[PDB]
Amino acid sequence: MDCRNLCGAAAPSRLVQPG
Amino acid sequence: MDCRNLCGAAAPSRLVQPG
Amino acid sequence: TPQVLALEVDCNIECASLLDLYGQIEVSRSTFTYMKIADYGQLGEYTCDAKCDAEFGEPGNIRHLEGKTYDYRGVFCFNRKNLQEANYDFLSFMIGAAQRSHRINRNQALMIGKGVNEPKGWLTENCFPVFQTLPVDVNGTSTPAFLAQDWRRFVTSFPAEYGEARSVMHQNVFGYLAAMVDANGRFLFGDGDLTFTPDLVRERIRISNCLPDPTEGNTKGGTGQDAFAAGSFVAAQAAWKTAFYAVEKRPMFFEQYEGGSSAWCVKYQFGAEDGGFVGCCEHGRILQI
Amino acid sequence: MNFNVGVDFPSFIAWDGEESFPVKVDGFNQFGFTFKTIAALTAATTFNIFYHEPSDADPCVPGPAIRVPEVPFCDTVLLSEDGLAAVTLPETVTPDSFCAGTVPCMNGQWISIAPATGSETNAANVQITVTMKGATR
Amino acid sequence: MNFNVGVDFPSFIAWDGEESFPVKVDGFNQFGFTFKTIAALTAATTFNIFYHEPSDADPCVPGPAIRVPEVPFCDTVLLSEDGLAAVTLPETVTPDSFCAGTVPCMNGQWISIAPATGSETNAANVQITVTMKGATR
Repeated sequence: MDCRNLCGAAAPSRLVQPG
Repeated sequence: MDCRNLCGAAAPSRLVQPG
Repeated sequence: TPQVLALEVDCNIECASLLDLYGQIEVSRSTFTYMKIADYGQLGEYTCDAKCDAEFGEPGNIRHLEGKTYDYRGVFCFNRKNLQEANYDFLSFMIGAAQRSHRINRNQALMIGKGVNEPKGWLTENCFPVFQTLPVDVNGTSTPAFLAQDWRRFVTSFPAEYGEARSVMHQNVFGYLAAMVDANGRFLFGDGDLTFTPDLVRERIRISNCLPDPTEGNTKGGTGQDAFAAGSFVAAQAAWKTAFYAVEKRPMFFEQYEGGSSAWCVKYQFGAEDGGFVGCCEHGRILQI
Repeated sequence: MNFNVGVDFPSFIAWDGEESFPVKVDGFNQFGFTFKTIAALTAATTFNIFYHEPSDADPCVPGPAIRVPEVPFCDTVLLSEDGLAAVTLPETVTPDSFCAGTVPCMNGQWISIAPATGSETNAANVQITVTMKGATR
Repeated sequence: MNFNVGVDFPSFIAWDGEESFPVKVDGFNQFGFTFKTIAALTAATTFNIFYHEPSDADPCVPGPAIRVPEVPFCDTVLLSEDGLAAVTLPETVTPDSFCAGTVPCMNGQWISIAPATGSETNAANVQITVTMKGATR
């Protein structure tokens, strides 16, 4: 009842952490 | 005449030491 | 024909582990007991060499206390003919995954064990002295915040008489700290380095992600955006070789559950026995908001 | 030669005839049950066991009172209609003979005993209290 | 895995905060007292200790209340008013903070604890129980 799939739409993300 | 137990109060504290 | 090589990729992370830091004790049949030496009472008084008598002093307490150990059990099936064929060994894989799940549950228990039939976690027990950061008054609001000054004052304020004590926190916390900047636009601590990189080999930085981070994932609390949430846990520091003890009784054991298994099926039964308790929590300290 | 047995096995009042008493079993890890009658019985009596959780107000004060589901051992013949643990003090028990009891699996941080309904008049003549065994801290 | 500790060190109510109760200790050989505050106190509160004798009308009923005398040892140089076993719980003893006590030498058939004159209103907020040890019957 299972399988795996992906295409590389791993859109990058930001982080910003000021003080 | 004695036993021990201290709930948990624990009253978190600060340190403060500027110039 | 296909070729078979002899490598296997895992691609599965367990966590960081804190079972190495705690005081390890192997045990036997349950209901262990030990000592709790309270305080050596002042015995002498000091003496001028004139009188032909001494003076008594106060005695101390022993308090032979004890604790219980908990257990872990599980069961699982297997087909009989499916095991002879299907070249890969399901049995050893199940054994390994059961030991691993037991390990991760043990790790979660020692930290946040909720009392009843749960090894009392040192987080929820809360006999550690805890300090908290001070709020900052930006444009007159006094919002809860956190800067590096609070961190030092937390780490240094430790009495070095207790011995070298390790400090633990979440990697989001380490990142947010490393991401601090002065007014010059220059860095902060962990300055000189295009390296940063949490070496943490022995010195006072240590990271576990299966701890509660106060960053709510990331970009939270601390961030140019929404402010920080108060009363949140940040980090701890203790001499875990004596601050908190982990006790083991019996290694993970598996056994074919005879009865309920036939010439067409197999049922197994596995278990183990372990626990943990607080040592001298007057050693370690906690940082909160 | 009596030992100070207040530093081990400290007991707490649970039911003084007309008032229940939540006892905290957090630090301790073994505890029983002692029933003592003070006068003559009329009919059999029963007591319902309840347990409490840490109220979000204060972590070391009790919250509400939830009934305790009994777990039966091997070799059991019946199940209490609801499955909630409850003890019974039978009729014809003289008020100079204790009775012992113990729930086999605890839950919660405070235990409490209440007179089961329809048997509250006799509860006055009943006094229930609990000791503990473990310290853990 | 809490064993049935009713048998093997049971306990009973000694002082409910409103009246005392004789609790038989003849069938035992060791015992002690467990004190517990239900609210904050006002000062150091004293309690007198007494022991009873079997009223010759019935060998299982309370006689008079003889006051057990305090007994010293090596470093005890703080004898009371000629000697009488009495305890005192000081201030700074909060709720969820119980205390422990015992009597050095046994005498009579059973013990009882009473609020010392002046500590009555504060005794109204304390619960005292007794737990035994070692019995063979």
